[PDB]
Amino acid sequence: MKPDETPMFDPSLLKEVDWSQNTATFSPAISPTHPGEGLVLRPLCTADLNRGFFKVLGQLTETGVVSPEQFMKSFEHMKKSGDYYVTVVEDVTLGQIVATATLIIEHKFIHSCAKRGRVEDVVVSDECRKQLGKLLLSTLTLLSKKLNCYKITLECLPQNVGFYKKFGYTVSEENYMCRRF
Amino acid sequence: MKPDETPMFDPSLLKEVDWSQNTATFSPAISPTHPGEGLVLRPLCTADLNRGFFKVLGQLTETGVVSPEQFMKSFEHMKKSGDYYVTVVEDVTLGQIVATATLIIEHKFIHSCAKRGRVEDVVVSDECRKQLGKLLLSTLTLLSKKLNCYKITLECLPQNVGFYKKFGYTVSEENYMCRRF
Repeated sequence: MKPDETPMFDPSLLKEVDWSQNTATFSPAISPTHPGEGLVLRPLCTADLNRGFFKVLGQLTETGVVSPEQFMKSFEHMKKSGDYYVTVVEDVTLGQIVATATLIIEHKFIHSCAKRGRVEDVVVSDECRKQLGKLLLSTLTLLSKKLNCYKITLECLPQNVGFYKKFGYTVSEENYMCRRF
Repeated sequence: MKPDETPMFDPSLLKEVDWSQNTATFSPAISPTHPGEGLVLRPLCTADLNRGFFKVLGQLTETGVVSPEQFMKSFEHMKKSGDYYVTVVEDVTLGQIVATATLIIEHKFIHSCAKRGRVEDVVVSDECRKQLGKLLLSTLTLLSKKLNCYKITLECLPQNVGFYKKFGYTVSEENYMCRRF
């Protein structure tokens, strides 16, 4: 039970995607396979722990004091389900995570027992203002349409609506309601 | 692999909840244990298939042609995860489902590896205009705060915002964006 290089899902699944079906604009043109010079687009592994993964998460929102056992426990149950796709971009020649986004598969009974996707926890490093945000969002979206998700949704503040539209997301009429404890 | 009376989760988990911590108004006063005359509040079992479960789902939104094997497959993987809580109200003296709502647990790395809840697929039968909607929403919400979810969210159209507020949900500033395929 110690951090290693085991991924959460089959890496080939990211290189397997129909990148011809990309909606976004890329200049210079990049891909899942070749995401940028120095860069690796892959699944999250437990070793990423050391490599700034929380440094990057900590930009988007609170990450408290995270123990190693709690992170591997969380990861293990995420790997176990097959429903989580935490997807990271590492700057290889630094040993540092520079971007993350999560795909989540919800299983449903409606629309003839369809699956649906949720995009969570999207953050690009302060450092890399390298086209990662586009790359992650277009990759994950396309993965969802291949894991036979009928739809995929996400929540985001107004300022970011425009960003998400380049992937063919649109504003729904439905409000988002929350309650903490 | 045939429909039976096995629940998706431990039924005691619904009767276990801190019903004193209820936010909603009930006249006459009902509970998870005693949900109404004739009624049972419990987990979804695969036998529910026969018992109008889709009749009720079909009110909220499309359910296409659903095979038995696809429903048990979906159910099985939902049971397997521990993260799904499809929760049903059956009118016992009819063999009929009259209400459903789903709790879903998302595992995260943020807020020190917290869990969060999602309320999905809320429908009360055309027949029972018996306090079920309140009962389900207050039960599930309370379950979430006990499965150590730091928060719980849902999406809903404007007309239903007021309904959700009696459970201590509130409008977030975040838009809801969708894309189908």
